[PDB]
Amino acid sequence: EVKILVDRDPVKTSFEAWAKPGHFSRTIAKGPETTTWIWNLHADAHDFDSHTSDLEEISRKIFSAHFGQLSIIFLWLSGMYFH
Amino acid sequence: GWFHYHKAAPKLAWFQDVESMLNHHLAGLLGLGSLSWAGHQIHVSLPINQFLNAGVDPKEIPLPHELILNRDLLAQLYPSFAEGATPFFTLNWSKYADFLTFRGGLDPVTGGLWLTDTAHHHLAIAILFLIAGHMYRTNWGIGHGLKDILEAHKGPFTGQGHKGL
Amino acid sequence: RPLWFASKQSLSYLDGSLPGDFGFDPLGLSDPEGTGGFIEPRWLAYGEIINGRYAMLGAVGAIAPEILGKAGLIPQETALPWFQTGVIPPAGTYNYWADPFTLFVFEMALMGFAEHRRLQDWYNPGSMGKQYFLGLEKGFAGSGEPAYPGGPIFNPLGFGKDEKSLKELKLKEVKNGRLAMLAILGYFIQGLVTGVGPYQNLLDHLADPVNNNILTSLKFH
Amino acid sequence: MRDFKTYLSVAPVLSTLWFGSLAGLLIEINRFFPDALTFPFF
Amino acid sequence: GGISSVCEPLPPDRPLWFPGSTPPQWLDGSLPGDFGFDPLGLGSDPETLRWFAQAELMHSRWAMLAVAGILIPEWLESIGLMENFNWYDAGSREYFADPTTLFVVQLALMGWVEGRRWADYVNPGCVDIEPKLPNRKNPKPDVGYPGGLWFDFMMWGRGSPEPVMVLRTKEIKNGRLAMLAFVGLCFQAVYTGEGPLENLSRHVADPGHCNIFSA
Ligand code: CLA
Ligand code: CLA
Ligand code: CLA
Ligand code: CLA
Repeated sequence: EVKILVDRDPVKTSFEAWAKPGHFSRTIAKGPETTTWIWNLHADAHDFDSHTSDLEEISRKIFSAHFGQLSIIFLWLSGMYFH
Repeated sequence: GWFHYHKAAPKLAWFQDVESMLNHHLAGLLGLGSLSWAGHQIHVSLPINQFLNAGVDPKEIPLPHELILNRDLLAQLYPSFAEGATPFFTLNWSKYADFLTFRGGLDPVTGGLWLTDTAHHHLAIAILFLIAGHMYRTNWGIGHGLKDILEAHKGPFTGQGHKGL
Repeated sequence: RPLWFASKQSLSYLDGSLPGDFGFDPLGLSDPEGTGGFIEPRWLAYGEIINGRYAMLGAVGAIAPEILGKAGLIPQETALPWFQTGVIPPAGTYNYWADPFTLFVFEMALMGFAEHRRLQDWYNPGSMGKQYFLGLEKGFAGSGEPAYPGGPIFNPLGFGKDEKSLKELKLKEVKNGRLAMLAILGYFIQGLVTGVGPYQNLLDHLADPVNNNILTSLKFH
Repeated sequence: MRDFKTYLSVAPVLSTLWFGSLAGLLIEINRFFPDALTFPFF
Repeated sequence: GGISSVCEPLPPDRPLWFPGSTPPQWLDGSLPGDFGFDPLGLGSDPETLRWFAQAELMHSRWAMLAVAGILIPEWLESIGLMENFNWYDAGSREYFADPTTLFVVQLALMGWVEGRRWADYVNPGCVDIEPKLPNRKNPKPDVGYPGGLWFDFMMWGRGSPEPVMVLRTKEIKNGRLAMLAFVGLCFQAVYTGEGPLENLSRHVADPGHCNIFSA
């Protein structure tokens, strides 16, 4: 029962979500009406539990964020070894 | 990170396989990592640091791969290396008492822990983690179930106990 | 159908259609549920076939120069163990007509051609008969099965025209391939433990069996 | 490409590029005209 | 039947850089040298695609002129009709003027014509150089491919001997080859510490050695 359960190509790699700030939630993607929105955009950025109610997407985002953190740590270690 | 989200993303049941994750992170991450670091300390760190603490100039010290291809170069510092891995396979581990020591304290030359102590420590830690990583159940019926282990512990004060955790 | 260490999960997808199928999959790596990336069963079988073919080449190529040198066929300076031919420069290096990195670049370019073409056949079947490639593309159309393309270039003698002959030859190929990669793993382990070459290991075992074993080799060298 | 250029036009990326160019200009000016306390050109 | 002066786009089954792959949707074969090579998707925006096509054309022409002016004088020096030619040291030679004032004069003169070309790209037909003779009709040129009396005094474009698309891909391909060549020469002059033709001579002899891996 413990197998490799993996779905192929769930998210399309594109810069469309880069061009729209705050795409992850609904109350924020409508656009800024006040300056507070900007702060909100940096407050709910990594709150994956509030973006979606599905545990699968949250877990996948967690896994890839961990990978990015490991990449940053390896970059920092490379910098220390170079210096 | 790009691949495991945009191309081949794991399913929910892949993440909820906590038993296999614990087995792999206790036997393959910590245990095998400690074993590999113990191998590096035994084969590289010990002779280079012995040469350094002997006053040999660092540029004249043999390269770490030279102590791997030439077993006699490592055997001059630690004669047990002349016996190979046969003392390990015949359970004559006391023959390895020249580079695997329970000395304690600090090195008077350097002011740090003995590197032989660290090598033996990482070896023992690797063994303990590797035999501690075959505990939880998986595709084969041997092993432990975390749910059953939690549900088996319940007392009069706590009522139903750890069930549901 | 004979089964070697078959499992209840393993028999749910290994139905004997693939050549050399004995139900052996304890880890369930070819499970068709949640399949993606390189864990696809078709890709796994294709990789097994390619690895087997390469190891059938390698298990003879890593032992032929030693045998020829012992028999004194072609000069002994070219007769070296497989790790002494510049593969591992600490283990030994031979002076060819080119620098080993230059030879690596030449090999990388030639196999980049010959293998990215195969990869694009795998991605798009029959796509190498369309684009002009020196007029040879007519022989690169394939047959729809990436592991066994056939054609006048890869099957020039026309072996196995009959379906039962094709199945028998596929079984022979996968079995000899599996034996060859077992032999290549043995080559690597014997080089790591003894370090005198596989043919010298065979000669030492033949000269005396008791003194030369796996048991009396744990001292390493 | 239009979406990537829109991302390059967002506030932090554009601010980073502008302030990096300004900081580089100021640093090069301070290298070529160091220790400036007055304006002596006039 | 006559001479077609319009570029003919390549068919969708044209040869590609990576055969067996799907060409990108923004590369439909209407540009010269179109082989469907855009891994990064830099030509997705059509306006930026036009700007990048013009930039590639400009880089192609400058690179071909550059490599010609490197190789032909170097081939003359090896023959012996040039006494002390060296393209790496050519910038530090002694001329009738300082490099700075020559650079300023070159900047002004070249920024005239580069800026006339800019106005033509922004507004096609705003600047016309081909004479408007009383009954001669001047055909409308494509942006980046001008030329009546001056730039195309041969009338080799506009459908004459080889169709306009064929000659444009020929130009673009020679240009790409020249850009790669010039970058190679720039790296070789600082790596090998020698000239181009000398490096070719020591590579043709014993090519197993005298490579990138032996300086
Ligand atoms: C465009 C074609 C081109 C050609 C024909 C040459 C030709 C030559 N180069 Mg140069 N070179 C080029 C581009 C090119 N180079 C580029 C793009 C770079 C780096 C950005 C270099 C950097 C370079 C170095 C560092 C050295 C040479 C040297 C040499 C020789 C080859 C041996 C070698 O080690 O270099 C191979 C070096 C590379 C970095 C490979 C670059 C190849 C590019 C990416 C593509 C060219 C492939 C394409 C099929 C060209 C068509 C071939 C033909 C029909 C023209 C040979 C005289 C060597 C020398 O002369 O030593 C005595 C040497 O030391 N070259
Ligand atoms: C024995 C193999 C194995 C190993 C070595 C690891 C190791 C790791 N896992 Mg675990 N994991 C395993 C099996 C394994 N896992 C299995 C079977 C499952 C599913 C039940 C999980 C589920 C899992 C999750 C859900 C997460 C991790 C995470 C991590 C990382 C956290 C620890 C840390 O960063 O230390 C630093 C450790 C290292 C850098 C040392 C070297 C380890 C190398 C780089 C890793 C290669 C291991 C990989 C499993 C095998 C390659 C696959 C192949 C196709 C290339 C670490 C790289 C967390 C993470 O950080 O993810 C990015 C995380 O989110 N794991
Ligand atoms: C090259 C790798 C390889 C691969 C990809 C396959 C692939 C396949 N095998 Mg074959 N097989 C192999 C080698 C391989 N085999 C060998 C060596 C033998 C003889 C022992 C067999 C004998 C065999 C039988 C008897 C059966 C199969 C079957 C299968 C299928 C299901 C199992 C699976 O998913 O494998 C995926 C396997 C892997 C991804 C291989 C790597 C696994 C780890 C990384 C190996 C590490 C081991 C290595 C020795 C240690 C490293 C040390 C080194 C550094 C020195 C699949 C088509 C079944 C069938 O139906 O056939 C079609 C079946 O019944 N195989
Ligand atoms: C390398 C090959 C090359 C090719 C195939 C093309 C191809 C094309 N160009 Mg481009 N072009 C190039 C290089 C090239 N160009 C360079 C280096 C520049 C910068 C000066 C330009 C700038 C340019 C302009 C400004 C124009 C074109 C035009 C055209 C068309 C004319 C046909 C042609 O040029 O003749 C193909 C054959 C050759 C290029 C042979 C090479 C020439 C040799 C080396 C020297 C010439 C000989 C001799 C010295 C000249 C006569 C002497 C006389 C002055 C006394 C065609 C679509 C015209 C256009 O598109 O209008 C529709 C247009 O007017 N091109």
